[PDB]
Amino acid sequence: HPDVFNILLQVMDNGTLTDNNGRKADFRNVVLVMTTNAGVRETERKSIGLIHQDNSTDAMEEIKKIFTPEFRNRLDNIIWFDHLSTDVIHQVVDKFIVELQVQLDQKGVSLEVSQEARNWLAEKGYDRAMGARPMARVIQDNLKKPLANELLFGSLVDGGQVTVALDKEKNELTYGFQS
Amino acid sequence: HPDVFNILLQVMDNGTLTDNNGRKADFRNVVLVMTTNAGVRETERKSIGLIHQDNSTDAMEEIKKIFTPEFRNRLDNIIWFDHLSTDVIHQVVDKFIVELQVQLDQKGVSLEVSQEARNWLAEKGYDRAMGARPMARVIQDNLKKPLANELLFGSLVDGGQVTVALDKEKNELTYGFQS
Amino acid sequence: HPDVFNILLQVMDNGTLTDNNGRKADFRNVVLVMTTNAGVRETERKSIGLIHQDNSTDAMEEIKKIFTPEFRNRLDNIIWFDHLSTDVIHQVVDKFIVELQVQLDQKGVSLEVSQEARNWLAEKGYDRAMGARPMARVIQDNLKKPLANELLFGSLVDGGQVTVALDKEKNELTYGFQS
Amino acid sequence: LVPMVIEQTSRGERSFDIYSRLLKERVIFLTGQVEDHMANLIVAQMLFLEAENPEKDIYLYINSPGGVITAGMSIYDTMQFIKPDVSTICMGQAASMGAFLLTAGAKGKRFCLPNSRVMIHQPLGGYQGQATDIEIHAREILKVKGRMNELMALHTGQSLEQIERDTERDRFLSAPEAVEYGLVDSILTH
Amino acid sequence: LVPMVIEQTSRGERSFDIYSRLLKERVIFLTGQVEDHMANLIVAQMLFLEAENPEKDIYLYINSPGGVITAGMSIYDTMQFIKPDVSTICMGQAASMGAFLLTAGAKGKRFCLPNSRVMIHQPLGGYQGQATDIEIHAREILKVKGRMNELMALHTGQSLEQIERDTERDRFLSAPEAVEYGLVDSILTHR
Amino acid sequence: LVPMVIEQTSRGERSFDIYSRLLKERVIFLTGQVEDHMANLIVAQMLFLEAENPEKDIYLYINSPGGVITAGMSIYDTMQFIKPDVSTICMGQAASMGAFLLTAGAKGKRFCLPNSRVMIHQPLGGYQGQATDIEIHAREILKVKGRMNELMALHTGQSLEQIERDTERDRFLSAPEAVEYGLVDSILTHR
Amino acid sequence: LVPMVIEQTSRGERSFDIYSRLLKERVIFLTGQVEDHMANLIVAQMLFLEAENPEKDIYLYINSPGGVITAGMSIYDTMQFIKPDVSTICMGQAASMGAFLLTAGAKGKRFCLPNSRVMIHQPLGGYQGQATDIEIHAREILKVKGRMNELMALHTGQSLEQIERDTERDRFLSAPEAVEYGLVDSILTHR
Amino acid sequence: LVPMVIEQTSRGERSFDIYSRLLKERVIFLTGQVEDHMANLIVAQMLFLEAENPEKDIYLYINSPGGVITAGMSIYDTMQFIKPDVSTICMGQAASMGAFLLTAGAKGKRFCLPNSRVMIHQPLGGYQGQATDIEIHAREILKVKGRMNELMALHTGQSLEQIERDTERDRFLSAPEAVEYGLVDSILTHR
Amino acid sequence: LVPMVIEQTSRGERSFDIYSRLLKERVIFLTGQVEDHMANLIVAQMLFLEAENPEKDIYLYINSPGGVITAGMSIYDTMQFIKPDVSTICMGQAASMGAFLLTAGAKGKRFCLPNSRVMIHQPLGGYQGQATDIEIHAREILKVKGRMNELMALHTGQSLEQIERDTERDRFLSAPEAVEYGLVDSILTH
Amino acid sequence: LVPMVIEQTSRGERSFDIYSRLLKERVIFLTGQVEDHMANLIVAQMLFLEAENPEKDIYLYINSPGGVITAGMSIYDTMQFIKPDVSTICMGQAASMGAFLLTAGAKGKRFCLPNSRVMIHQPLGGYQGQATDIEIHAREILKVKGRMNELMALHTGQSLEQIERDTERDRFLSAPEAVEYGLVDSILTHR
Repeated sequence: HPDVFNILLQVMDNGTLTDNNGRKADFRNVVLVMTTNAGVRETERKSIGLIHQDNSTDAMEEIKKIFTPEFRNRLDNIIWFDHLSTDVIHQVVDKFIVELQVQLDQKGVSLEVSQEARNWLAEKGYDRAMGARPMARVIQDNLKKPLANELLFGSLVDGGQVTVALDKEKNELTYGFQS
Repeated sequence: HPDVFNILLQVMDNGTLTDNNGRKADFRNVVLVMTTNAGVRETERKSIGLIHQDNSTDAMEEIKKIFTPEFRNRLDNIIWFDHLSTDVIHQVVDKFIVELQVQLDQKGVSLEVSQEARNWLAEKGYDRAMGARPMARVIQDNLKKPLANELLFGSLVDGGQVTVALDKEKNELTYGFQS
Repeated sequence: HPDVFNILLQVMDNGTLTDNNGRKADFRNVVLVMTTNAGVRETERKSIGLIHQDNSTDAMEEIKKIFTPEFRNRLDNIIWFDHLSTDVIHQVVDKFIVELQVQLDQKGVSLEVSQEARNWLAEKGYDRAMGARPMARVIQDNLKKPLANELLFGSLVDGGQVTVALDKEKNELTYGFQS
Repeated sequence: LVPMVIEQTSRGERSFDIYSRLLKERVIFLTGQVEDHMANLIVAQMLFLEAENPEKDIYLYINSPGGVITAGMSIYDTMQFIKPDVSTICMGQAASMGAFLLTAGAKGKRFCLPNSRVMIHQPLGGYQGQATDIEIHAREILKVKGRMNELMALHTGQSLEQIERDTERDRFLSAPEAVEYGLVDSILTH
Repeated sequence: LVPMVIEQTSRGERSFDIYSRLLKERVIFLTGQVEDHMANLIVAQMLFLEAENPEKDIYLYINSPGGVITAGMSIYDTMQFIKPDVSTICMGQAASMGAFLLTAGAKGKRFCLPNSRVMIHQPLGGYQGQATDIEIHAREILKVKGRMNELMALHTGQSLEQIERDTERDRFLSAPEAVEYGLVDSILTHR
Repeated sequence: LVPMVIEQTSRGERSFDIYSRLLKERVIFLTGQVEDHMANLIVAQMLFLEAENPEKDIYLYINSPGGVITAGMSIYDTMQFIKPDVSTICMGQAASMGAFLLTAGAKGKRFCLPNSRVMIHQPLGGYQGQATDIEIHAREILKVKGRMNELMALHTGQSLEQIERDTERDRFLSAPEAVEYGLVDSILTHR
Repeated sequence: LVPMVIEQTSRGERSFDIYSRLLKERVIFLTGQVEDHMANLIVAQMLFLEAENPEKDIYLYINSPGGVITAGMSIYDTMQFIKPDVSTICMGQAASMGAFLLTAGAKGKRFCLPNSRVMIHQPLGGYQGQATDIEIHAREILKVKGRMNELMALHTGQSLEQIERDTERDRFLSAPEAVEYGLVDSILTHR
Repeated sequence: LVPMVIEQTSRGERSFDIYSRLLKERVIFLTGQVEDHMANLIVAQMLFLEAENPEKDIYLYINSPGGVITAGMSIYDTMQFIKPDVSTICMGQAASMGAFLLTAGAKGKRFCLPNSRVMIHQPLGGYQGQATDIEIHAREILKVKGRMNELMALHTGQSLEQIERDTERDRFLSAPEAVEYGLVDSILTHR
Repeated sequence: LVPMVIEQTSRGERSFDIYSRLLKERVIFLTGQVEDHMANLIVAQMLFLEAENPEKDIYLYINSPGGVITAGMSIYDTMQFIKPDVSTICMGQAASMGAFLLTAGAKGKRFCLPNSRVMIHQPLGGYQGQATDIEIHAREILKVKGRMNELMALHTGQSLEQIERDTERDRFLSAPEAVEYGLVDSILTH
Repeated sequence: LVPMVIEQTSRGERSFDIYSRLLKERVIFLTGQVEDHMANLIVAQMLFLEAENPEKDIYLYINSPGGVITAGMSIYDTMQFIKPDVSTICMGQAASMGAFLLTAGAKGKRFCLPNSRVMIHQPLGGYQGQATDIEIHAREILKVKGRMNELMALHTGQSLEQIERDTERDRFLSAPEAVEYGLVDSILTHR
């Protein structure tokens, strides 16, 4: 709400915010970070019509109307992020697997994920509209759900030797368990 | 809230404000100052039509709507602040440079900037709508940022003697660290 | 209210709920479950059409609408309870009869329930919207209410040997009294 | 004027036209002479309801005294390539296209009122101008007439020779006669 | 233009039309000449009220100079189909079709104002074409004409011959003369 | 176009059309030729006001040049039936079936403006066809003629014979002359 | 299409059309041929303003070419009935029943624009039929004519003979001529 | 259809019409044949803008092909009445009344596009009936003609004799030629 | 009166028309005689859909009886210029210009209903006046026929000789026969 | 009916018609015969877009079959006056007036679809009356014809004699021929 934006105006310029009891919130040491998706819609979306106009400055113009000039003036800098590349997304899959691999390595269960499975998870896990947020969800349902069940009972409790794979006939992810 | 302005009526006319316990405050030796940016948007607003119309009158007409007549009648004077001119920015740049020299004087570093750098830096950060706050960012982005890396680790850790100059060919500033 | 849903979202993400007093509570070892009696109204809703035979059979869609999409992402899976069958209701009626029989043992009074009597109780005590909830009241009014009248005065004061039957024509329960 | 109605939803109260409420329950209304304009509205209602929930069934009432063949045919084709069974009910009166659209619903779902009056006759049209243009135009309507009797015989199940003979001229079929003829079933008043 | 009215609901104030507000109280107005579009609107109102409260009885005020018989029949069938009793209170004037719907109301709930005037006649229809077409077309005119007599006798209770002779030509039945005939039970003056 | 007026209330501000704002104050406007459609709004408005407050009086400003006799009876029947006293004011002009509603108002709550004019005449109508049908249609005009004079006589209090002789032809009565005739109780110079 | 305007208030912003916004400041526009329907809006607007403030002065901008004389009298009766002084202004032309409402304003508040033209003439009407009916209707227009001259004489202050003389045929009274003939007090060029 | 336009107000987002947004900026549009109704709407826009900011100047884009003379005088009088200078711009074409309003703007604020056109012609009107009435009407048309020429001479600056001789027959004046005649101050090709 | 469908969105409930709600699903309807205003409306919808999703294919129904040829070109050129593949589902009568739009659809995405009727004929126009003037207009209409015949052959794929031959006289083609001529890919399976 | 399109915003969804949504993207639509009313809407949109962003170019689609030349000047003059360059895209067809506005766009931004047509011919305006009046009006139409030819020469680049020859009689210019004549730089196939 605009009432909240007004509170932040004094925070940036003076570094202090008063409370109900009158205590001065001296927090000039805290770093302030804000996240917004206001201008992304204009960047990805092209201008309507047969001819496409220059939309380079259209993203910045949206921030000028949404945020008041005094608020934007107090900001030290605006950090414009860029969409993830094809190679960058592949590294994200390795990052999540490393957490699962190291989490299970101490338990004694080795994990060997095939390259085919990593590529499939990227497309399904990363949505352009919703970002890479579903990666944690699909990883949980695809990997944590089956392995967790066999962990308590079955051969997977000890020995590890887990090897994941993907079949081209159905595009599904196969599972491997050994003692 | 507009209803909050009624509290300042007696303060500006009666000179006192009673508290919950009946204690009467004295504002006779108090200087009351208020800041507002109501008429700013109306002035910068671009009129629609073939013949451009002067919107300078909209500055005061908006103030009258926000503050009732009884509130404005008590005010000693309503001072309207004007946009900073190019000449004023040159003096403002010297102020920020002096402030920067006080920060460096504590560490022992001495900063000397040429006049040519000041003129180029003024034009880069000259924004009429944003007043003089942008001048802080250009100083921060151009002068403080290269200095922070050297002050922490490098030649400027002890001794200083920083020289800032701009070469016409590159049209960018040059920094010389002499420890 | 909307603010209540956000309180659950915080614990689902961070797993720690702060207190104004300052106590730190951990939900790591606390299982959280919530029930919602939504979609039953939509199913039982009478169709505006002329035939009135339209059935929804899509109550799961209403569940996703009443809850925000953010809440759905945090929950891994939702449990759905299918409508009970008439045969299963018969077992619920026996539960209330067993408790009644145990209560009567302290006085030396027996209770016999016919197979046809259970059918009447099951239909009367089972509602589509409320399920087995009326069973407690239906069992009490049909069985316990008259019993007390005879138990207070009549043959049932001593001897027990209670018997229950229902007339087929009128479908009304008649309880024989023996001394 | 269209009276407004309030719906007490879980979120709160919502106000919309009476036709909009019935549309929410998959109850489409066909009234007046069929034309290219109202045809799109009827088809638009079927397409929107299909996307919302194709498992459920759609309802359609027929209270038209006739209409264009091409305009009414657009509604017939819609009911075929959609999974929801489009129930057909005759309210007040039917006609050449009303009866065709009335008998086009899924077998069993089609119903009719007791005092309904149905009317069926061959397509009526004419073209004036050069003899060559009249030949192709006149020859074309005969193919459409045979097509109408062919598709009508499928849903009804009657022989092609019988349905075309009765449809050659004006044929009025009341509610009881319609059941015997095989055009529609009887409404379940119970 | 229709005026607007405000309803002081417990939740808050809500604006409704003069017809929409009355529709919320189970009240339907059969105003204007009978037609397929206007009759279809009445059908929609009856179905909506049935689902809201089938136990409650719907109220209908018949005020129209008559019209097409085919469209009016749709109201008759829907009225008996719906469980709620369709009360019929003739206001101002009732024509042949208007009176036909007036009799359709549930026994004991039909009413007529003191100065209301009823009128009943036979269906008026015409056709042009070859002699063979008029014969088959005219047959349906006699069937619908005779069919309406049986439906009128079911509610009115009068003999078929009595309705046939009276329906042959225009007959103006005033409010008291209509209750004696049997079309309505009594006038609505007090309760 | 109809202007929009603001109604200040403790709950807040509400916007209503110029006609709806006066309708909230129990003021109804009978403007234009009498008809079934315009009569439905007047009838619907009276019923809404009765439920809101059946004790307060209802005011009806009648400025009409005359219209359908059948539609007017619908308005007249409702005015008497409902418990509230439907006060009537003749603004600008009153004619056949427009003036009848003016006198139909409750006794002691009928008024006329100082420069208002009111006229009355017998029902005008016609029919074309066979002599047999004309007989029935002609009889209806005489039936309504006698009934209309009986009502005007009951409200005005004049002899039934007086109304028929005076209403055979157009009679233009000025605002002061209306009081002598009995159509209205007095002139609306002030309350 | 009427443009919409915003009214800045402490509570908030209210969007109103141009005509309704002016009504908020006691300004009523009488433009177009006088009729029974448009007359209700002017009458309803005057009553709404009286309730808001029964002491302030209402303003009526008359820019109509004339019309029904009996319909216009409903505005004049309301103008004198309500306690507020209904000031009148003449925009463009003014004709029969347009000028009558222009001169009906309170003394000292009636004004005219410098270029506004005023036209005054007797009522024009025609009726065909029986000789007896024509005589009855003829007396009405003659009686209304005398009432118009008598009423106009009071406001303007001229004798009934002189106003009757000018009203026999059309008389185009310019803005200066109108002030001279008592139609208005003065002009608005300097007030 | 009228396209909507969003205004980035300090309070928040606000939707306005294409004409409403321009009206907020004191830009009024005069189009189509002059008439009483449209002229009243233009007058309403001028009065509303007067109180909002009298110091500022109003702008008017005239693109009318000519119309009623009576309605046009109401616009001219209001322009001179209100303190703000009503700037006038001739978009596309200006007829006799359109040109009379174009030149009526204050000095130093009248402009015309380069490819715009103007036309001035004597008032056109006719009367039918009795000879005496034609004489009264005949003098009125001539009287109005002398009034327009007298007023046009003041704004344009040409002698009344020059205006009368030229205005006997319609004369089309282009944008450059119009400045020479004194109707407009300068062209609007650039400022 | 057009119905007012309701849409379920996380932000809140929104009210849309039947045509407007269908526009969200990339469904566009065409009906009635082609007009300048009607054509510009279809063009406006196409431009909006392109910006929303340039990959998702658009659907355009056709139930018009034909109209002015000039305005129809604005819809054709727009369909080719936009990146999304606009399918063409002929649900009813399709005249020369109506058929031209059906052929203009993306190859492998055009469709037609089994009972739909499509008729193509040479452009029909008339003009009167001076001898010199009629000659100019006469030459222009012939040029338009050549352009329509040339573009029709390109989309349909049939030889120009066959296209110009049958188009001379009024021709009526059914839905199954259209597949033989290459006018449409295939009828809807379900 | 015009469809509604929703645009997602941070605070809440906004509903706008298809024509207004495209207008937000600087896309104007000129459809149908030119007129003083429709032209007023086109210029209003141009002025509104200029205030929003005086740098971004405007896009004016042209699918009009021709209209009055007077209204066309308002659009042509407005296009040249505003700083933003207007991009004219010929959709379907461009008549004499439409073609004039088409070529009136900034150099390098005028385009035509491959199947669009461009027709140009002299004005068809006609006048009737007395011989003296015809001579005055006849001389005026020649000036407009010469003025249009001169303006077309500046944009198209051809000599006045060449434009006169081509404009003497009706001529239809195909999309590729338009590039040869000099009305547009090239076809709109790539961007």
